[PDB]
Amino acid sequence: DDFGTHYFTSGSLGGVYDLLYQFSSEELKNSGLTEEEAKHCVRIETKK
Amino acid sequence: VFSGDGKDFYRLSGNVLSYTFQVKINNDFNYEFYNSTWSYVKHTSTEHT
Ligand SMILES: *[C@@H]1O[C@H](CO)[C@@H](O)[C@H](O)[C@H]1NC(C)=O
Repeated sequence: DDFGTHYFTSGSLGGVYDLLYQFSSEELKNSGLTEEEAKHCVRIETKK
Repeated sequence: VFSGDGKDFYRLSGNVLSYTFQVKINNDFNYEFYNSTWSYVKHTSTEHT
């Protein structure tokens, strides 16, 4: 446990790195329009 | 101890078993951005004659 089971006879030594990125985006639009117009008129006339 | 990613030299001891010169660094990031917008408009007009 202190010294191990194997030892390095031949090999390599160098550097390495890694990068991971995650991006998300959401866009939502909503519009509403409601128009109502009403006009009513009456006229009566009588003469005798 | 040989100079690895540090000063000119370093001295170890018998009780110390090992010294390492392997520089490994990690990082993590979690950035967020949002926006919630509301717009309600109402109008009315009544005329009687
Ligand atoms: C609305 O969202 C955009 C998105 O980047 C942000 O830049 C802006 O500051 C927000 N406006 C607010 C929350 O009033």
